[PDB]
Amino acid sequence: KWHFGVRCRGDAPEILLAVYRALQRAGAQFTVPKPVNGKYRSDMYTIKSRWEIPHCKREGKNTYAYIELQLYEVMPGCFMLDVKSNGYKDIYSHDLKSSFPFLDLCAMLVCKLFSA
Amino acid sequence: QYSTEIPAFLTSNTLQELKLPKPPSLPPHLEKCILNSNTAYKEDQSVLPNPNHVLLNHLAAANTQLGVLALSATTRYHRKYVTTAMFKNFD
Amino acid sequence: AMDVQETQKGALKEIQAFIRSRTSYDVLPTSFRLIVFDVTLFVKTSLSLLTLNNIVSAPLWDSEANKFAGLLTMADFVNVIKYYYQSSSFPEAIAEIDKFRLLGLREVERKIGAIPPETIYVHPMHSLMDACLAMSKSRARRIPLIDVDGETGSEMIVSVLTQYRILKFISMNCKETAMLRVPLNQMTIGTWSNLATASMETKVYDVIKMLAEKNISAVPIVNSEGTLLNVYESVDVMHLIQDGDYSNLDLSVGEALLKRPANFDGVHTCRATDRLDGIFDAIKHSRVHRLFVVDENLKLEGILSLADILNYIIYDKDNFESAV
Ligand SMILES: Nc1ncnc2c1ncn2[C@@H]1O[C@H](COP(=O)(O)OP(=O)(O)O)[C@@H](O)[C@H]1O
Ligand SMILES: Nc1ncnc2c1ncn2[C@@H]1O[C@H](COP(=O)(O)OP(=O)(O)O)[C@@H](O)[C@H]1O
Repeated sequence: KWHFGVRCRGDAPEILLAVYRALQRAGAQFTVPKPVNGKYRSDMYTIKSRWEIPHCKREGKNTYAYIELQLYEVMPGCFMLDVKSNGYKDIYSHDLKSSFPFLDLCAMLVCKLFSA
Repeated sequence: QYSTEIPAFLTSNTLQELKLPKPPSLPPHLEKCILNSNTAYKEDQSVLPNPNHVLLNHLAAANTQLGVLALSATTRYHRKYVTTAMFKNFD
Repeated sequence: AMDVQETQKGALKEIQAFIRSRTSYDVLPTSFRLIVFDVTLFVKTSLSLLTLNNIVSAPLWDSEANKFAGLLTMADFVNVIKYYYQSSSFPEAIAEIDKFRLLGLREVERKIGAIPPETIYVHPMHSLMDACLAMSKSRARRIPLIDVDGETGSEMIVSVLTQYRILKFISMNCKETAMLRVPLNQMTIGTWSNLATASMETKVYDVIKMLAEKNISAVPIVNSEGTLLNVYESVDVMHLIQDGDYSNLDLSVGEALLKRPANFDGVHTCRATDRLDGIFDAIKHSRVHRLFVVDENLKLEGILSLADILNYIIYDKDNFESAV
């Protein structure tokens, strides 16, 4: 029953679109493809996002969460959208890796992918 | 370099179209999730095997039939591993 | 130092020293699962999730703040039921529970007196002694290990430590358990009078009132002659209410004990002449939650509980039930 990421079906860039819009609805910010003169490079399905962490926003602390997404073709027509955590960093100083708020954010994202 | 706006070309739209690249195929290690392992209720049902330090912090998901979201990630706490499994509403 | 009760005396000394020198971290397996619920989950859902995952408890997450939001245990249910039975002139009022989200169950409890005001837990890198003192200061039978990620201020629920898993840890790690050779009836340990007991004829809600009133986790069932037959645990209450049938509470104990899945840690017994050395061994290899002390003919004499044992080693020589 447990599996990495979330399943997707249909058209590869159709799914890329939905993920992008879903980020936009969460208020995450994201990298974007850049072609090779032409000409879109397969790494377009590698998205680095940055998320303002709400409970820190509530204090008014500028602490961010870094989340990388990656699409993989699984069968033809089936995809895993893989989500991984690059950690959290506040704009200040001065060494735990909690799954939170990373898991609370994947929760948000998944709500956006579905309410679409 | 971050950004707030939807790339334009993903609205052209959108069949036609570039005939753009595929994403890479699924690598063999995301085929298996250690949560599917309960060798351990003999007798401590919380024990998992050691994870694989590539897959620390990758979200995994699961069907509940209960109308909530099942999420989890694995992380190192000092020198031990905690896979947390979150059950959460949608609203 | 060189005879029973002087050898035990010294043996206990090493065991507490062992306890202080370890951390809660140390008790944990090197790779394990932790299940966590959102505080806003509905009560029915959370009950379905305990059973389905085969657990009796779960730490709650308050996800908007990123803060630990309490510990969910069968005690929460036992306390609300007691309250309704003692206060409501309306037997079907208990059904109301199902509408609550865990957060609103916890408010009812808060309002009702059933919960401490601030919120018991320890750092996993502090001493294991810290965990015991707390679990015995409040009579909680499990405790969250909570750390804080200083990059976010968010809390990190590392694990929940039970009394059972502390004792198992001690059983597997301390050679000196084998030197506790003093029979129970010589030491001062366990309860030996005023036992809350019940029979098959007894009604479940009466058993639940006993559990809440004496802050006990279980109640022995005896026959007319007082031979030990079985037990009714606060975890047993979970199996009656799991389908929303809050009228299963009017069942006799016997009827309700038939609805029990095999699964069941069993009932453990010792004679009064038994010593702690054998019990740590029972613990080493099996899931004991308590020992009923009985005679030749299985007649109940008293109860030796996990708190009882922990308390005996860690210390130098009507209302409400705690986290279960
Ligand atoms: N919230 C939880 N998440 C994951 N596993 C749990 C949880 N609660 C209990 N368990 C597991 O269930 C099994 C039974 O434990 P439990 O009945 O809770 O107490 P004990 O530690 O006395 O066995 C143990 O293997 C324990 O690790
Ligand atoms: N049926 C009972 N009657 C009287 N005292 C009890 C009973 N069961 C346990 N106790 C005592 O009350 C305290 C509660 O211990 P606890 O760990 O809750 O018991 P258990 O978990 O075995 O039900 C302990 O001192 C224990 O010895």
